[PDB]
Amino acid sequence: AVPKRRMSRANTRSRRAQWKAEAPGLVTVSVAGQQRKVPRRLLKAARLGLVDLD
Amino acid sequence: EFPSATAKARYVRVSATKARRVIDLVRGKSVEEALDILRWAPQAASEPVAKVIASAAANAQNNEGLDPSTLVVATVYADEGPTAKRIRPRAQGRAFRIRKRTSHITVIVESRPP
Amino acid sequence: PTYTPKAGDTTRSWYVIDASDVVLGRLASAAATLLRGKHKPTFTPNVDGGDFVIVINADKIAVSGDKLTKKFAYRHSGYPGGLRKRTIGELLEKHPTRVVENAIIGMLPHNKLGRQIQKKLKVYAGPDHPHAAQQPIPFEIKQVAQ
Amino acid sequence: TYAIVKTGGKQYKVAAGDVVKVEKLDSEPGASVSLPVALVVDGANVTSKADDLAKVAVTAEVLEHTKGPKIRIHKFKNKTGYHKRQGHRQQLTVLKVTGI
Amino acid sequence: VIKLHDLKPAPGEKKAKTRVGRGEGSKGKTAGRGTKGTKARKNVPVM
Amino acid sequence: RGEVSGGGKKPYRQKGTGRARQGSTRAPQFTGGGTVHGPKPRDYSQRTPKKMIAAALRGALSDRARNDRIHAVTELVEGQTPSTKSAKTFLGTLTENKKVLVVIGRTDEVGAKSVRNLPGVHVISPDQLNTYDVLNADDVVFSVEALNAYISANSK
Amino acid sequence: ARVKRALNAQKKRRTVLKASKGYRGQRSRLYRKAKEQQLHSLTYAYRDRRARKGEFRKLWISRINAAARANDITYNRLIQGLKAAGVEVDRKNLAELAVSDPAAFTALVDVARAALPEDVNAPS
RNA sequence: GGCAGCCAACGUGUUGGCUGGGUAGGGGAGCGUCCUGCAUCCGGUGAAGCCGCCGAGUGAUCGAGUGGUGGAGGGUGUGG
RNA sequence: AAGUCCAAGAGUGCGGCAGUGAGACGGCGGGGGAUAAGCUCCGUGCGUCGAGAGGGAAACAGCCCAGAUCGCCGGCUAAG
RNA sequence: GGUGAAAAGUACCCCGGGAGGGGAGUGAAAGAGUACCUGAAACCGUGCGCUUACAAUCCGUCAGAGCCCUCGACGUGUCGUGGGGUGAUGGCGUGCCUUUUGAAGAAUGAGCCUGCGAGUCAGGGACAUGUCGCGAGGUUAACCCGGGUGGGGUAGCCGC
Repeated sequence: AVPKRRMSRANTRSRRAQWKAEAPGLVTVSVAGQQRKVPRRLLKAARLGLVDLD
Repeated sequence: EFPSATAKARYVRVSATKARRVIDLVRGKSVEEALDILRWAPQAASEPVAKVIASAAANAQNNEGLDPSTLVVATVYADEGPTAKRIRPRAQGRAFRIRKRTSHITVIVESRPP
Repeated sequence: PTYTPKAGDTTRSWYVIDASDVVLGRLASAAATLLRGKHKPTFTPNVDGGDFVIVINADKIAVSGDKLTKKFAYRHSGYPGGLRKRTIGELLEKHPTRVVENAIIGMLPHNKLGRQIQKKLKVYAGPDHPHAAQQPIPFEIKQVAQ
Repeated sequence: TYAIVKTGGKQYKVAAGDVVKVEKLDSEPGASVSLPVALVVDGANVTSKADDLAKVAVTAEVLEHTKGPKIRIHKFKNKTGYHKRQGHRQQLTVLKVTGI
Repeated sequence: VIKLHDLKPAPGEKKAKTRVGRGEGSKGKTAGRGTKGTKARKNVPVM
Repeated sequence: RGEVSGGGKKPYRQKGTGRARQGSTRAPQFTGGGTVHGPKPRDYSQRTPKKMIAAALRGALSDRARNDRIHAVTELVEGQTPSTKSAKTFLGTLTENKKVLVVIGRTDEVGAKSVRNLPGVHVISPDQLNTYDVLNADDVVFSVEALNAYISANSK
Repeated sequence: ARVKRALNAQKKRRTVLKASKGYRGQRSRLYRKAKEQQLHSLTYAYRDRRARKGEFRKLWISRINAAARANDITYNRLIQGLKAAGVEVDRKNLAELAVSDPAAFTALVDVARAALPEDVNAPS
């Protein structure tokens, strides 16, 4: 089918607001004497040196 | 007024909306937290946003002589810049329009005392 | 300029109406009048300046004719064939306060202010109510003669 | 004390010192106008008989003649092309009541 | 004296052109032609 | 639309495309199309009656005379070499108004050249005398020959 | 003499947009859609300005009826009695008394009741 | 209370009194835009345009009121 | 004969410049129809809508009341 | 098509791989940065104020509670002839256009904005409505002369 009316600004924006990113949950990891923030998912990899922290 | 530093990444090859998707994540946060969130954000638009935020922080540090630890992402927004028009051919020889949109990502980091 | 209720000049009063051997429609009309606040010289139709109306002995309301068995209260659930009808007598037996409630609600305006006004109605199917702390005024339905 | 005073085809509840906008009165700013009273209320004494009211008169100083809000009329009827644009500003007179 | 800016047409000499089809406050839309027909789009011959 | 280049072919089918019907890419509504009722070269001149023209000129000159704005001069400069300095001094002697219509004979080339470059001065011959110039000029400075020629032409 | 019509067009466009400032959606942004609502807005303004007199008279009458029945008299008989007594106070000020001066309203009610006939329903 | 034809007046005829829903359509009178004759004003001490504030007119609309942006023209009158 | 008396915005004639020549329903008198149609066709110094807002008919062009020059924190009523 | 008067077209430093920016400088002005005069609307953000998650809304209009600023009696927050917003709530409220007997109409057209887009011009044309000249007259056409819009030009035309 095809949109019959132009969607109003209010509806367009109400439903567009749902397209949002979720900020990652960052935990502290100590590497090379420095305290970096990495996802708890990558916590182990960062400890083992498998995360490129630049 | 808090001492502020500006940084504008103009004509970024990302949609204004897709830049805003991560600017929303890192608006209001400190500079360090913003850069961490943009480091670990899976959205590709986080890289131009991170670069412009870091440029604002560097301007605050060097041109303004502000303490980087006290910086905070005060006002950040992505406006839509120029849009190039491309043609994609479709069935029955019909040409649909494709919009290669750009974005101007403006950042203003203030030095606030926690 | 005409008087307009400002901020908290809307004073509320509690009335208790004995529904014993009273006509459902008359009781509902008086209760709707009180809940609207039409009895006050400060009435403004857009203000909920009415009064709290407790109705006691709702089960002992009176209905004339055959309304107790021939009149029905209908409710459609939104599903096909989902129209449930309950006579006034059955409704008064099962949910006695609901007959008086429905009468008063129907006599009240159907809008946001009407539903706000509804909250000041307290129907009870017995001689007593829990709002003695409010010191309700016994309200007898009396007609002003001409 | 106050009075329901008749002026400009309309009645106004005014006490001494009240400022009221009424219809245009043929009087200069600063002049005094005597207006008939539809009612007088002195605390609890309500003068309402016409015989007693004919004696009473609300005196009011004319502060100035003003114009009311700009009313904009656009008489429109659809599917006829009929539009009539019009403006209006009522000429009002402001009275400060001095006594009753 | 009489200069050029003192020259004016005779009273009632000049009359504004009837600029038709300019909004409904004047002879608008159909421009005095009425609704559909031959005369709505052309002139009927005199003969 | 017929004079604008191209546009002969119908832009597309009459039906099916889902677009408005067009018979020419140079139709007036089109960008780059022809102008519907636009200007065309035209002669604006009017065949004003001779009596009307002459009466208007005579009325303008009569107004100048009544207001004492008409002057007569033997010449504008003494000598055969034109001199705008001398012409300007003499015109200032005659009048102080900004615009003066100088009505001199054709053979008075010395005077014409002498006076022509003065800002508000307008130079014509008695045979070309006309109400527009007479009214445009605050004063009218006739040469004696020009005034006599005008009077003879309009009296004989 | 080609004439560009922007100067003339934008005038009415700005007028309508400024008038429709505050409207929800396209009605405050687009001149054409604002113009449609502005037609409706001003028709409604005219109609409601005519009907405001009736609406305020209704409000005054409701308040006067409330005060009258609080004084033990109906609004209709109160008006009848006031007319019989010759009291020419309009319903606006009757409602003003009802709200701000209940004692004065009661005095007027007493006047109206006294002026009423001995039997309001009598064939007279 | 405010606005739009006819009547009386004694005198310069502008005062008072009798008057108006509108489609097709007819008549009258105007608003705004541009270009121009002439006149006269404003303008790098800031024109136009644009965005406002404050207001204004019975309407189209107004802004020799005013702030911001702006950078070179423009307004007014009477005619075409 | 008068009445309408600051005239009806009357009738007539001559030139205006027209559009209109698809009407609708309601009441009365009829034709066709089955004395059906929100049917169709006529007549009606009949109405209304067309082209008519306002109030009542719950909503509801044509029914009823009533013809909107504009305002009013006024009053009396019409049909209801 | 338009930077600027002039490239004086931003040295140098900083963030960035660049792009793009921030200082610095040029410039009267970068609210002129080779994406460049002014920079409208549509359209897209960000910040602030009010409002909004029990509500049935042609989206407005009339009332209208509650939430900030302009002058003062008074001396300090409650008023006002005063002056903008935001809109809880109540009443009323069936888009515009075209075309129709009749459309909010589930009939047509329009997604939006800006710009453009439709009774115009020629001709001694024809028919009707203010002005020059008459006094029975008005006019000239082609053409001639004038460096013009002026002067001549009686053929003809219309009245008679």
